[PDB]
Amino acid sequence: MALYVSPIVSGEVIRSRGGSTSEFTPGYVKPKHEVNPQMTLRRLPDEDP
Amino acid sequence: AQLLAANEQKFKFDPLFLRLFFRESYPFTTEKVYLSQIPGLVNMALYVSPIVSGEVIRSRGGSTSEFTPGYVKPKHEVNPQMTLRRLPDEDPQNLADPAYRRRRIIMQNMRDEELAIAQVEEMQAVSAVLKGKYTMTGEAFDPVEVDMGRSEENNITQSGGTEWSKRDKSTYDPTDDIEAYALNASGVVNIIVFDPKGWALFRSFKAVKEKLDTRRGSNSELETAVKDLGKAVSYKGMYGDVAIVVYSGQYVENGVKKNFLPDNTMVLGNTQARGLRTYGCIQDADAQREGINASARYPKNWVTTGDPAREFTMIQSAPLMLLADPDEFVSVQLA
Amino acid sequence: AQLLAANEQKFKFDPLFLRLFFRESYPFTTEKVYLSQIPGLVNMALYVSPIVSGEVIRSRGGSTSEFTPGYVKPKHEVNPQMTLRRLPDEDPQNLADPAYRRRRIIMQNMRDEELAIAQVEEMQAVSAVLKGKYTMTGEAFDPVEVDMGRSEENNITQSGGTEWSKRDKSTYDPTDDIEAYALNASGVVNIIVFDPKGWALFRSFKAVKEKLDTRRGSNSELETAVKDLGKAVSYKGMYGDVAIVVYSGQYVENGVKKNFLPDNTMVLGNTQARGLRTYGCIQDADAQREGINASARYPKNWVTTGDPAREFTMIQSAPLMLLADPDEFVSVQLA
Amino acid sequence: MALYVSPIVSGEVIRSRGGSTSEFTPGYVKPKHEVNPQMTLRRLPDEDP
Amino acid sequence: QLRSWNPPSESVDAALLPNFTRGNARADDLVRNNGYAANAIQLHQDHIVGSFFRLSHRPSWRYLGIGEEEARAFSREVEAAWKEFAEDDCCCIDVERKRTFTMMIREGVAMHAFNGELFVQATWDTSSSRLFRTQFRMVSPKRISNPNNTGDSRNCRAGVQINDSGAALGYYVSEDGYPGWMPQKWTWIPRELPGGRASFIHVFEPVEDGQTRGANVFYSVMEQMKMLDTLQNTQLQSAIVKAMYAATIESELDTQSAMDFILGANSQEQRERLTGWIGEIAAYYAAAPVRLGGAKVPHLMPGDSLNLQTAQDTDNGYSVFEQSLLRYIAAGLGVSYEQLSRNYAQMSYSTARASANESWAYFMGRRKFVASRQASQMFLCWLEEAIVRRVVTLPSKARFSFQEARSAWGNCDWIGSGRMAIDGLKEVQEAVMLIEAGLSTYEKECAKRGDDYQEIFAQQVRETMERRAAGLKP
Amino acid sequence: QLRSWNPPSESVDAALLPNFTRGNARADDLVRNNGYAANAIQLHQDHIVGSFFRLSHRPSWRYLGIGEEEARAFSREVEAAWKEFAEDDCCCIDVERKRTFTMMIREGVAMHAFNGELFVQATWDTSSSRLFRTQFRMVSPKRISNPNNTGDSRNCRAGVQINDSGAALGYYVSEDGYPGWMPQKWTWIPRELPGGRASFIHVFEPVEDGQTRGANVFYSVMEQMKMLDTLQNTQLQSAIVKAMYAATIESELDTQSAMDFILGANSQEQRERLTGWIGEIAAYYAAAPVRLGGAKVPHLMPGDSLNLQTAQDTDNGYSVFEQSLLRYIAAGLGVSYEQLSRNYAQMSYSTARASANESWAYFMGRRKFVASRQASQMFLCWLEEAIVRRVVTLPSKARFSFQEARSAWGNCDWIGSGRMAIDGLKEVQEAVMLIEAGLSTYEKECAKRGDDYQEIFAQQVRETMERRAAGLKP
Repeated sequence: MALYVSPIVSGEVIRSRGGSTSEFTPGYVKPKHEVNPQMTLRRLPDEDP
Repeated sequence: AQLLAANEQKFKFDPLFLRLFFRESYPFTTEKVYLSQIPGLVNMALYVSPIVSGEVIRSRGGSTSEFTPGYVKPKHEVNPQMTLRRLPDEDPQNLADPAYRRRRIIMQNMRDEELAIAQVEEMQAVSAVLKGKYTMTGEAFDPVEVDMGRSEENNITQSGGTEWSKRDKSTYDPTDDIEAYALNASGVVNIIVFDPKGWALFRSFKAVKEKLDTRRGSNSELETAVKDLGKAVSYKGMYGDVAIVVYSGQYVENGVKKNFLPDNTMVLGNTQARGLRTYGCIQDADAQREGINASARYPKNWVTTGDPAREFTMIQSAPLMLLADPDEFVSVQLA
Repeated sequence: AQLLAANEQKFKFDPLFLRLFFRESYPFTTEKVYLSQIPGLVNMALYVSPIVSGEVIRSRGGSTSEFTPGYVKPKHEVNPQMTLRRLPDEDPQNLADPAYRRRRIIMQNMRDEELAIAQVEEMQAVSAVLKGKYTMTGEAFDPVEVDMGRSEENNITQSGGTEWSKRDKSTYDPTDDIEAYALNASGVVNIIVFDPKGWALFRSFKAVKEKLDTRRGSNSELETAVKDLGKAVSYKGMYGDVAIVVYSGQYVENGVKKNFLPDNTMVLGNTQARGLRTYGCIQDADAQREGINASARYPKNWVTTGDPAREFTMIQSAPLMLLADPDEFVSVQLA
Repeated sequence: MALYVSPIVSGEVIRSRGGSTSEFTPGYVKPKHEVNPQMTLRRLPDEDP
Repeated sequence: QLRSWNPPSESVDAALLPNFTRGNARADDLVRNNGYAANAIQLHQDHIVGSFFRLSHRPSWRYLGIGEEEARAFSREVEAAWKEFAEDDCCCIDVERKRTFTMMIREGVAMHAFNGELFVQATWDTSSSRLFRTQFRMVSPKRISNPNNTGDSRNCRAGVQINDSGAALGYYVSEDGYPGWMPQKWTWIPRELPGGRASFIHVFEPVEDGQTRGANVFYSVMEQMKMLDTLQNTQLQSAIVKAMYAATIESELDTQSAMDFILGANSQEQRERLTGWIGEIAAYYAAAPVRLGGAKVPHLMPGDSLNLQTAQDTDNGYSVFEQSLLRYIAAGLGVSYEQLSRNYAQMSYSTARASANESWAYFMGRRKFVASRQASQMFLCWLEEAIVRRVVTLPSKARFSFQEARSAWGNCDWIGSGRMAIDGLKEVQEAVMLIEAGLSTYEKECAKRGDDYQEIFAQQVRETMERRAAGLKP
Repeated sequence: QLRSWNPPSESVDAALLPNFTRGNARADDLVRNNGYAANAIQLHQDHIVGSFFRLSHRPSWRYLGIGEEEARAFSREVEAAWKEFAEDDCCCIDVERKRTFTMMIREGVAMHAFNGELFVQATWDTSSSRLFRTQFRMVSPKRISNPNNTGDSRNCRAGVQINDSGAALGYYVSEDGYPGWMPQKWTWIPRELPGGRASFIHVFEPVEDGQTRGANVFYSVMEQMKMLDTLQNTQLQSAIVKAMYAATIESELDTQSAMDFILGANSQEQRERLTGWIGEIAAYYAAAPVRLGGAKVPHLMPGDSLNLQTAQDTDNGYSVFEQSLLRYIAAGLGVSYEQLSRNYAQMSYSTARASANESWAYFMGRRKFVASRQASQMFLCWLEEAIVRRVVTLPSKARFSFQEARSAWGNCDWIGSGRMAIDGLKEVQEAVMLIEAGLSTYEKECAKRGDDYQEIFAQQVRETMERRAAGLKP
């Protein structure tokens, strides 16, 4: 993000400047739960149980 | 290739130099800067006798009127092969559109472009009001030194004689040096913006720390400017009479990053110093046949047919911003 | 970018070389010149017996048929940023029009272009009929010497033996040398065109000045040619039998100007010597797909989109003009 | 007015080659006179005074 | 292919006005290079106006209290005056002095078809050859841009100065560009005078609210452009490659390892083998004369030939592609191709008369939609001038003044092309049924027939009396 | 392909309103890029309104106790007043001052077709050129959003403020966006005044209860978009690859083990063999001129060629695919393609008249469904204004006041397009049967014929008397 070109023509093509290290493992997290209708739940105060 | 009108930013956030000291824009229909052409300061005293009136007054013929503006025209590609900056969850289905990806990527590309020209312009500004000399230079281009004419008393050094580092860290007051350097500044100084370690050894003196007011005591719109650009300008507070600021802006060059500011430097001057933004010709056939030969900036989106059969965003400008009075600021290298 | 047909000059004013000695144009669909392909002089004597007829006669196989034509393709810009050549007061409102300014500026540009190729062609002509050698040369190009075959008796020198400067300025008559150099010219000489100081020391002899006829005595169309090109060909007059002319044409090179002609030189020959204007291929996709691969010249007006996003006038040619008979002219350096 | 380009592609854009000094003051001369019809004028010989 | 033509996603007015110049320019390109636009405008002319465009003045006699007989006589006077004023033989009714009323309507309808708008201006001619000093000069659509080609603004929008509510106040007419080197200067032109006078007749069809310009053509014709290009090029390639033939020479030779060893030895130091073989093959072709036909076989020494193996060889399908797409865009653009280029393929009787009657009614639609505006505007201006000059006499019992009830007084209808003929039997059985049941009036009978009841009755009187006098049979 | 277009599984209103902007925007895209929408709206116009839309006032004389003759004379007065007020030639009946009643109905029906809703507003014009100070300005559907583009709320739902029961109280009109840089501000607009005055005429067809918006187009037209794209691209590929040809050069050479050993030796240290072979082949192609046609064979030294073996070569089937799908969506969207792009393929007599009569009755359906609302609303507003101004006189024996029985007094019907013509013989045998058996009344006869019985009788009187006077045969 600095260089310009002379007032006659323009220069080369600028890319994504090739990060040296480009390989790490994302934390693929996939948990789960049950929602089995056997519990009494969080009852917000008196909204029609 | 999208139209010229697709150049909407509303993002003008230059670090208090081109917006506060250097408001004085002069885009030209001619290549160079002609300081004789700019009126600048007008011959502004004489009247005539109460019988008739005198001669015709002109722009008072600037002695040097020939420097090369920095005609900067970079470009980039906006090739719809990237995943882009995804602002949090505003319907990535439009990013899946090549139309929306291409338009907001030309947005991103061009904004990078004007902030690039802005940062190179800020390097020009820091060279200008730190030594009065600017290096109009580049490969395949002769280096022209553009000098406003900064005087020797505007370049006097703190290390000469006794250094603040080589002083009492408790009892010595650098205010004496403050007016010593401010007197030969052709005006009043109301900002004492330092580079970081410069302000560090400035405040190392106790007298500084019990003389400065940490309170707001909002003096002017400089607090508003700091709130706007909370990035690299830091309003330390009041030193009583004068405002204390620190600039720690950084430019990220070809392979590395480093601060704009040198190790320990200072410029003493006013917040209303006159700054010229002379602008040269814009070498673009579009610009000439639609009359944008005399303007600030020029964007375009455009397709190449043939060998580099692609599509690009092109930004063109030609600034040669300088300071009207180089003697307005005293430039001091610190201990 | 304007069409091909916008190439109207009606200005053919070459200095009596490419129009009078070198009329023999041969534009080809092939790169080089193939002198074997040109019939040139035809085998032109033999008949056959009054019973049957003989074999088939061909183009008599020129020994050397491979030289590189000077493919010259320059260009210029016609950017509507200039004030142009304003012929006196023909309504500058049309100059204010970008359309009229652009069309008559492409007129001016292209005319500069063909007069450029004409002047380089005249340098080729003067090299050709002054030494029989031509330097097909240029940077990033090998120097090919194209030789017609000028003989040694066509290169005999006046300074050899007795010089005209080293002679009696009053009684000596250089006419004796005139026929001495004319006899080995394979024909009659009817123009004695000199370079200026060459004619000066020629006429320094009295016998010359009371032998020459200053009168018109209009012999041929050479007076008409001089009236046309009153610039650099000067019809001194009659020397009696032969016409006396002086050429003082000048080429204006990259930084300076100087005469086409060397210090003191002469070529003795006819006005009807055979001059070939072989022309090579024209390397322009437009020229090939419309069949202008075999022609004299090719103009075009055309827009570049992209980095040099502009518009230009391009002129392309490929002359390799030579002389059929190098022995036709005796080339003499004078005293 | 010399350089050409290789027989593959063409080169950059050529400009007006930036004269080093481009700032002098033209002699803006604006004189005047009177043509007050009080004189006898230049009388070309006897064209009907 | 969507690259060279790009639709934005927005309201149609803001999706067209930014690309107005490019779309209109390529529309000019196709209407100039292509015959379809000429045929379409010609048929629109001959269906809408046809031979002539006839005025019929019907002041609202019932509402204004005017007697019907006085209205009819006043209409007779105004019709005689209008026909004699329109029939000027010197083309003098225009400021350009080269178009009569017919070509007024012609250019107006053509430009309102192409750009969707037409621009008429009521100017005061000074040529005294006629009683009426008002001419009507038509104004180009290129003229309407913002003052000095500036982009759209708050209220100055593509050349029209409007309010926040959109009311079209006036226009910025750029100066003409013919010859191609006049500069443009923008001049103020109000849409209409406050007193109801129609100065700048700006008739356009707005597809939505706030729209300022009409409809295009090219923005639905690029596909004919590129289909004609592709069919053209594919027929050229098919024609040129049905019998392209490679004429090379191969030989047996080719002793695998021996040939490779010979080539390698030649590459290293034994090029004399290659030179000798080339000499032998040159002598071969110069002692054989290897010639195929009328032409020489191109010189190929052994061991090299072209492999002109082809691509797939199924039928191109372009036949049913092109029929389907011509079909498609034909009753897209609106006028059917079985006459825009006239096919007679498998077309039948119900085919013919159903297609003809629907298309003709639809042209009646377009006529009544985009002709009556210009007709009424021009008639109003001319009638105002006539009232100024006291050519025709207004009714004495005028319930409202002329200036107040220009719409009521200047109420008029117009007749386009002449009597439709398609089948004969159709029109004649319709005519007999209408004339026996009385289901047709003077006005709609004359609309159907392109005639006038008054003149048909007067000429029938003349017919009967001349037959009686000369001895014929009435 | 279901990725770029996604239906939720829910009631239609809550399945459309969240994606209202995207569906409507792509609808704009297709109606702008595609001719089918233009043809469909044009035919809907010419079938529903056609030439004009005629008012007929029938106050409930029997129920109100009004005499039929007084009702008919009062209707004559109101019809004369309404026709003279509607025929304004200066386009002055709109606040935009550029649309007459015809284009009121035009834009209203077009927008109620596209978005399913139309928005009229009865405003008080101050222009005194007419007796009636009421104009009707049409309001864009983009204007109706919640105040400041907020999402749907409890009772403020997509711009309409309703109760729990759904009753539409009022609307939040966002400010216009033309030019493309005005901000939007939301203004309150009630649906109707308490006294029954029709201020904001909001006419839309709700498919279910509680629905606030009408029907779309694009949500059934994406498939034409992508079929036209795929047929377009497949025709392009077919055309470009019917005769694509590879022009390479092979040779015998290729001594298996020897060639491999030479290549390996070149890779290791003996590249001079490859350089020598390349030089020999370059000399080969420069001494042969290896040229096929008008063009040079692209330079291929021996041993490398393209393998342009193809995919399957069965017929594309696109023919019957496209006929089946055009069929399909044609009497999907409703108007048949054998005229939306006009095929004449194997179409017969019963074909023609059955299709024509069913389609015309169905357009009569749409007309009576989506035109009479606007007609009655505008007529009610105009009649209220007329009663305010005492232009027409209400019956003295009014059983109910005007304000109480606006529906009873302002009872009206309207006539759309003109006299249908399809066969001739059909209409004429129908006419003769009706006129002989008396099975047709004044009202339905005039509905069938697009005329008026009073005027046909008066003009038949004029016909007979002029024939008697001039000598013709009545």
